[PDB]
Amino acid sequence: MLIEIHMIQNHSPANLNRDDLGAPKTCYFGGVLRSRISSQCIKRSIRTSNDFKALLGGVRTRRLADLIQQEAGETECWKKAQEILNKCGFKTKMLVFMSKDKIKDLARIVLDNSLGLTEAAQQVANVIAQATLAPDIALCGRMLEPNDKDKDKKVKWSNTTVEAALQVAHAISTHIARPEIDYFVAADDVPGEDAGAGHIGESMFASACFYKYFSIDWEQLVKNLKGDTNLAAHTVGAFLLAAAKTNPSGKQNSFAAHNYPDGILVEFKNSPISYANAFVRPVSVVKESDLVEQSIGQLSNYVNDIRLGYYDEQSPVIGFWFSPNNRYPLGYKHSKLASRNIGNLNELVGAVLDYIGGFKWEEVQKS
Amino acid sequence: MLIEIHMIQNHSPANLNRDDLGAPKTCYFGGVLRSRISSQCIKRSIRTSNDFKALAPDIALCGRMTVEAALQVAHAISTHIARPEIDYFVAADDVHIGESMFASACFYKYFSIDWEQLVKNLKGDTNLAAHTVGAFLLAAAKTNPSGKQNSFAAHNYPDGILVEFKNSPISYANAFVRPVSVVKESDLVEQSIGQLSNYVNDIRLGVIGFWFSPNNRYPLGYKHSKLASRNIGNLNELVGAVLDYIGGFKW
Amino acid sequence: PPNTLFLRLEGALQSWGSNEAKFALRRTADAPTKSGVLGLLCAAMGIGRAEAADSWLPKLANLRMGVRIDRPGIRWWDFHTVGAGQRMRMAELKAPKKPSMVGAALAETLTPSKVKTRAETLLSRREYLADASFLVALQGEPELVAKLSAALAKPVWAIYLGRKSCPPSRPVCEHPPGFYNTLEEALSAVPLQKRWHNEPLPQILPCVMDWIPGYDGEHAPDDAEIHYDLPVSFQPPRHLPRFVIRRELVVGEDVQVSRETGTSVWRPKGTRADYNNSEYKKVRAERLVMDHAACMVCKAPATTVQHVNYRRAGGKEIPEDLRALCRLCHDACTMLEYGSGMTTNRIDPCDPIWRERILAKRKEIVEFRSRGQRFRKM
Amino acid sequence: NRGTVDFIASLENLKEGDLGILRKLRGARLDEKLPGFDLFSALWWPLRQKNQRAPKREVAWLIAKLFAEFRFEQREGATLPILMGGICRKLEPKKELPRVLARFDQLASLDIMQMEEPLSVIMGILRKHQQVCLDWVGLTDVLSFWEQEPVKREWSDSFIKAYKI
RNA sequence: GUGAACCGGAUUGCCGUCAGGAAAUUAGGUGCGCUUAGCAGUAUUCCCCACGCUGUGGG
Ligand SMILES: [Mg+2]
Repeated sequence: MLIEIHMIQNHSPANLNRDDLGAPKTCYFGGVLRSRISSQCIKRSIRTSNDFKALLGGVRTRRLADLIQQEAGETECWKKAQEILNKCGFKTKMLVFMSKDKIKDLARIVLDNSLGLTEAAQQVANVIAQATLAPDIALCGRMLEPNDKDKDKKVKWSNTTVEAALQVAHAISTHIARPEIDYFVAADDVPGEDAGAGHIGESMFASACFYKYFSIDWEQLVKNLKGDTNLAAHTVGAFLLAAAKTNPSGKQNSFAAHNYPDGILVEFKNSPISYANAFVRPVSVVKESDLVEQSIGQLSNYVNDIRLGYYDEQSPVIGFWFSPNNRYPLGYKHSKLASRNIGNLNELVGAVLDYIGGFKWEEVQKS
Repeated sequence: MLIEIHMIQNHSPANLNRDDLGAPKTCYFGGVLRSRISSQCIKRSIRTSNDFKALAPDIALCGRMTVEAALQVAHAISTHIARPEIDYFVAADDVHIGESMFASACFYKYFSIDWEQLVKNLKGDTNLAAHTVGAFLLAAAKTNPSGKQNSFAAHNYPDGILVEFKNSPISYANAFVRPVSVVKESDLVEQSIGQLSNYVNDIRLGVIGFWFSPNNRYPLGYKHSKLASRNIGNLNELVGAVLDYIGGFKW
Repeated sequence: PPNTLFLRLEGALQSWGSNEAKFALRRTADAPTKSGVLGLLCAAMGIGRAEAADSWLPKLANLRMGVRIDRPGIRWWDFHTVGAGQRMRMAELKAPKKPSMVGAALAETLTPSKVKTRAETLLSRREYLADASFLVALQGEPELVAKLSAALAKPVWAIYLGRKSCPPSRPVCEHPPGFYNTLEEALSAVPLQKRWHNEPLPQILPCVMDWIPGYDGEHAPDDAEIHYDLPVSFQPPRHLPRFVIRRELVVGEDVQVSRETGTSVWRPKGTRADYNNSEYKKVRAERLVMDHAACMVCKAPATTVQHVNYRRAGGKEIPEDLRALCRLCHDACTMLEYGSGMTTNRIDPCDPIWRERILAKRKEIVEFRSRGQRFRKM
Repeated sequence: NRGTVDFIASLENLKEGDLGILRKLRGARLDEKLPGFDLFSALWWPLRQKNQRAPKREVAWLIAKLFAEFRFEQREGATLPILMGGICRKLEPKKELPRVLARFDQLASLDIMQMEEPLSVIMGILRKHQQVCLDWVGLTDVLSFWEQEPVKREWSDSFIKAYKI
């Protein structure tokens, strides 16, 4: 089975993702240009959030020898750590994505042994490949490739590939993109000779309402975390809580984009169905409504049409809907698209966890 | 008798099929460049998937090593000018700038099924041939390539199917010689389906066809023309209509 | 009776392989070869692959081949992968010691487990031609052409364009056969068709023709070429060289240009019904008769008419989209629609949900309007 | 096209008070204020009765606002992407040219309801650079079909060709 | 049933930290909307039915 989240959020003028030149990221959907926030930015912000802080047991880095030397008080294990890294096949050094404690303890106890370089390199490769008990590894996956150009021909590598269990698409505006440019000049505190004109810089920004899309596979999440079951549900609840309550950390010091969404639809499938095509037609603001209500109304229309379209009785689907204080109804006219209108995030987490299985949020806060 | 399936679908920003340099696959049509998804992608996309596995089936339909497979899949083609873009991504160290690229387009597809070869490969079985045809219909209506889907979660669902029982195989790709320009009073999908309408309204002036649209969203033809025989509101109902036109057949 | 038939080939992509592909690099030719059309016609009639070599291939190989180039293609390449995630079949078998038992005697002892599998990835790049048009005109016996045309009217098997993924987008059976003495006059007889009104047209249209042997003798000309596309067997393939010449035909003197004969762009319907047409005034008068000249909201006499929806404009006007209201109600519902963007369905004075808004707007109009500005039109 | 020409002529037939009343209604719709609605109706609705291809209510209202604000003289051959392009040469290629170019190319992302302030500042830089002539009819005819690619395709093309001279 | 038939280029990635467009400007100088008009002391009041050679009843 699958767990699916739909999400409608409106943002203040900001720059939550920029390219090399210094402008907001943009896309072309349905023949017109729209603002964009990259998916990987969202996964990074969720991974480094404060509602996910219990759940980082791993590292994605190339400074493994800093971590090995940090697993020491006084013993000089810097040159030998880098050395065994270079005979390992990580030669710029390759980015390695594995758990913290496993590499820390095992590199501390293996690098400090007086054994051969080949055997200790084989053991380091084995413990790097075997340290696949980490939550970000299960959510986001892992691929590592030993560079055979400079690799010793004695030892052999093992299976290391990790299949991920989270699929998030890029954040796409519900309407046309309207880019803007801001001109700044710096000043001098003390008067003096001063400039001729004053070199004008340029800061690009825009504002938009975003439709975000989330998908969670429970079976692969269970299979990646071995025989554990409670950790899967706790990860699902923690990810929902974080993604509901985390923003990208862009230029937030001068563009405070701390808004929170006005509508969350949650769903359960066996097959992934994305509802991004509700906004192929651009949304034109009319005098009556606002951008948010028309966006969720068009989303409701597409949801209603798909629910009355591709629909099999042998596998029926259900879902709950959430809004703050229940101000924005999905079924604006007559349809009851969701059965369990919920006015709070905590009760939504409890309902999702109960639908997964016999789990309570206070129960699984121990793994 | 040949059963021909006409297929219009929109797709979110992603990259399902790429070449050796990584670029989104692209053909040339109508004086400009067209976004392209390979037919040998839809094969091994629908094929060996879990939803489709529902005399031996999946051998008479699609072959393997004089099998004479009775299903033919064509190259999907966009209905507008290809508009590729390149994304800039950086890597962290949590204690250099690359480039990835993507494309977004609405594709027209085309499916053809030989009934006589399917019956001949079934050793005289007929309910199994129609069963495999229905199975391929439900597979093809709900299958995407497994490309860069973890990062670009492209899981869109179709917006119109027209099925034909014509005497000889003929596609409607020549309806998209002129690239589709988006006007304010419409969108991409509506104008694409209208361009499909003003090519089936012709030919007969210058056969039958069953049509389906989900909850009748974008009705075929912008008048009360009988360009399609029947307009239906379910995928199962359209499949049952196809089986019914083949003969007395229950789903 | 007609002596030569006509076939039309067109698709989004096509490929016709040459002799220069004995490995994973498949290159294509500029024109559809003889072997391709022979194979398609064998498919259309429904002859077996083992039967084509027995009194069926040379019978049609005696015909004369003629191709005309309406518009040539752009050379395109597609990257192909074979066997991703699977194990392929390899050709080696163990040495069976004595060389006396080989071939079919050895194949009787073959088992499915005797074969061995290798997991790898076979990469290939295949060339396709984009946006190309061709006409195939084959000159043969009138009975044979009649049989060929009847066969291609309804093909037994499905047909493709060189490779199984290249679909037909124009009918192959579009052109009826005719009687002509030479292949040149036959290729010049079938006209040239345009798709839309403004596009480049080739002033020269190349043609490919078989080299006539003439009288007894008559060695081949210096400008003729060789082509290895005369099929003798198809399983396993056997191919035979042939002589090919090239001729050209200038447009505008022996091939005409046909009109567009259709519409390319789709476009939405006509809004903006005309208010000076006679049908509009007749329908407006009849609707003013029906309502007994009373407003629909406030019941004062009726002077104007509002349009409930704009499904039909100008030519057709059923008097169910029109309601009779007076001046204040017309102006109120007009100002209710300045920035609504509802296009088709407009405001219904019968529906009670608009009444409280409309009356407040009318109160505003009575409160604010200056009559003397409406008169003395500046 | 006929009907436009009489609309621009009736716009030029206006007097001080009418230009001021359309000036005070800048940045607003029409349905809020009743004298503006009545003046626009008396100036526009007979043309829509007689001619079918008379300008839409929104585009006519917007063009009336811009004419009341700027009051340019009507003359054929003084269209906007020519004067833009004849003006752009007199600026520094390093700094001011991208600044003017960005404000000019921002129009391809805005709607007719949202195209009052960029047009206001563009005619502002005209009035700053001492121009008195402008083709209003061409601007109305391109705004009425502003949502088509060839119209803005010939927009900046007239620009490029005037700028390259 | 065609140099054809069988045929996924696939797995990995935060653009994140730095900035006052600022100093100064009267839109002032002149103009009559002016000469005209009973809702009543009449001589046919647009249509229909009924009764006599004007009186009831309905639009
Ligand atoms: Mg009224």
